Amino acid sequence: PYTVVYFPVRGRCAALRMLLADQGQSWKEEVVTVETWQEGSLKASCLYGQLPKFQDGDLTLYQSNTILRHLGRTLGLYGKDQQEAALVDMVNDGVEDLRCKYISLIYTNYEAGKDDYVKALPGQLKPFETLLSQNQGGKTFIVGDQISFADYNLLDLLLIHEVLAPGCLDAFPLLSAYVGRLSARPKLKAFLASPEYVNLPINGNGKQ
Amino acid sequence: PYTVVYFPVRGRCAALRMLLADQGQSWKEEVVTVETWQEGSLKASCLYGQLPKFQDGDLTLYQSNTILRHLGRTLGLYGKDQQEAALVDMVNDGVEDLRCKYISLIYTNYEAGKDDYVKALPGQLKPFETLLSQNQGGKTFIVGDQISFADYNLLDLLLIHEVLAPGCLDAFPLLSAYVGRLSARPKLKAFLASPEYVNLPINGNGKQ
Ligand SMILES: C=C(CC)C(=O)c1ccc(OCC(=O)O)c(Cl)c1Cl
Ligand SMILES: C=C(CC)C(=O)c1ccc(OCC(=O)O)c(Cl)c1Cl
Repeated sequence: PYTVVYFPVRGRCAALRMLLADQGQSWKEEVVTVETWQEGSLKASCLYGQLPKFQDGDLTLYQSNTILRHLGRTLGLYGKDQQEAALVDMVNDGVEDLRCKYISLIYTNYEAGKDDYVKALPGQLKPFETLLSQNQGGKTFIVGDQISFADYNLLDLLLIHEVLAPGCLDAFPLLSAYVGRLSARPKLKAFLASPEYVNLPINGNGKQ
Repeated sequence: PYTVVYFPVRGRCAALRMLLADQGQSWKEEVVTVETWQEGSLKASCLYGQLPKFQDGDLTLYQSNTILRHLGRTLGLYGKDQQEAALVDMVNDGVEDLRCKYISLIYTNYEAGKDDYVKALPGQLKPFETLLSQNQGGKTFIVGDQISFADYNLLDLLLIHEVLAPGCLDAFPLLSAYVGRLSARPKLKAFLASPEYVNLPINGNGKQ
């Protein structure tokens, strides 16, 4: 089945967990404590010396986006054709780019950079509002009329930014409605409300 | 029916150009000068305000990795099955991570950071040598027995690092042989030796 090996935080596993939950998939959580990680052996066995580590049978994967694409590919959440698949990648790449800036702020310089980051936020979110407006008026998903792995990753990105900058989605009606709509999906709603998700910190350094 | 819109540098288009050339594909180059870019209109029309922009018929793509995955998917350079496809993604994600560090060094802190970067390089290259050793003794490609988009991206990464740190591949026999081998592919060899590639700077700020 599936096993996700990660630190006791949402971080880069939040999106893939939402995907698994919403798709009614069963998985195992292997929690890595800071003490275990600092021991060194685990880190050394990780391909790029990082987590998450993912196991699907005897297939061992590293890199959050590789895991998302793998699940999207095997679970049929990667567009209806090659054209949609490319657009899904384009959205995910954009989500990844903003995620990198977010992580840099959180772990590198939260105190000094928070204000500039928040001022620049609207410009960073606009592309996703635009994509939504060009797809069935933003009434369905980020790409096409079926959910994709990019939806889960984008949803997570939006959720964590609302925590960082409450109200950042007020200027974007499509993204706002999108978050509410996806968050309302039965299995996803149940997961997002569960202790498994709720009692885990977004990040590892206590900042959000 | 392919069109690459980019600045007059190799940068993030080097790998996809190598792919197109080696696969015997025809494409058009739309060069964007710094003056044109600074005018603002083009940038504003780009999804994430960045290049490269790619056109395949009426499909317009942004993000170098989206373009690579699109071409890999449509040209059959994405593994023989889902398992290999995941491995290809894992390699490409790793290449992207090192590329980001490389770009950061080149554009934001070349002078002061070059030494630390080069010292850390072997550790960054090791994962790729390891992947190679686990696949047919590193005699074929990075994943499986057929070329993938990840090979072109990794090859580019290796080539630009040889320029940055001559001899960095001396400690990695599989990667060294890999570079020589792939660079020897007829169409790729011809392209790499052509003015089209040779007369373009690796980066935009004159550093390499
Ligand atoms: C070092 C840590 C404890 C083992 C830590 O707190 C930490 C640092 C960076 C991180 O992500 C970085 C990313 O790029 O996602 C994460 Cl997820 C954690 Cl938990
Ligand atoms: C600003 C420039 C001229 C229009 C410039 O020189 C420049 C800066 C960053 C770049 O890549 C960044 C990357 O992330 O790939 C590139 Cl490819 C260029 Cl040409």
